[PDB]
Amino acid sequence: AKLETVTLGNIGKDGKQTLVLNPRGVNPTNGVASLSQAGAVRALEKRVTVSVSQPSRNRKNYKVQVKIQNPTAGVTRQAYADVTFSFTQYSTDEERAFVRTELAALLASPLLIDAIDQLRPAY
Amino acid sequence: AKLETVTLGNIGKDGKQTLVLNPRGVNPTNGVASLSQAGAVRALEKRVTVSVSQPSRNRKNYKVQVKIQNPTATRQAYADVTFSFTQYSTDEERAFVRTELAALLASPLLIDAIDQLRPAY
RNA sequence: AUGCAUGUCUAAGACAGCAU
Ligand SMILES: [Zn+2]
Ligand SMILES: [Zn+2]
Ligand SMILES: [Zn+2]
Ligand SMILES: [Zn+2]
Ligand SMILES: [Zn+2]
Ligand SMILES: [Zn+2]
Repeated sequence: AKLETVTLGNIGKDGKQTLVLNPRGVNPTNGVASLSQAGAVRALEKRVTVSVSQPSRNRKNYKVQVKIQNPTAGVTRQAYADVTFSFTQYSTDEERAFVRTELAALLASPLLIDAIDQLRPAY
Repeated sequence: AKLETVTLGNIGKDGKQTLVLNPRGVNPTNGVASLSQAGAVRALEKRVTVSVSQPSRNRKNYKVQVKIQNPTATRQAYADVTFSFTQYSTDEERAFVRTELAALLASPLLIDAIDQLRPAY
């Protein structure tokens, strides 16, 4: 579909934050869609990119790439999260939706809160 | 904390499935925590792995790596997730990326991209 | 040798690439 504004609600450690991501176009060369946070200093905008690659000479499976980049103003630091999905030509949408919704749920588990928010491995 | 059973509910396209992932030990060599579904064959079970890397002399950043592997009775579906944070990152910043990602994965854009393999234009 | 917020696959592994 057409690249539109994404509004992400009840996020943050608290679940009290909203993030409005405005469309910044689809690059015709590589198909990468770009969004970035409304309302901020260009170089400090929280950013998202998404791409979907078909099988080709270069590639046996479908590959979906999701990337987040969040700047903090200074020493300027960046936080990154990068997601790659891999799905064959014979996967079903039930299978792909399972992985998508699995990961979303995983990201709210005590196991992943400790690893990410607290940087604590399980033992 | 001690590697423990993870129960993920209200998942699948329908929002009506639940996955129960059981502890399969932390690797003494590399710190990698394994979990997996119950089942009769180790190769037809849905898997998750988690790892946290500390900064060393060699690398200046923290890194959290999650892998999902879901086989079907035979093709494999994968998700690979890397988080990369500086030593001066705060927990507010890391939790923001975490929960931002989870929400992103429920948006029309990612439903289109992942479920329907349909990019935006 | 190390590193990667690069990619590819039979995926905690292999391989291609970049950087140092
Ligand atoms: Zn279907
Ligand atoms: Zn992968
Ligand atoms: Zn990497
Ligand atoms: Zn890679
Ligand atoms: Zn690997
Ligand atoms: Zn190489």
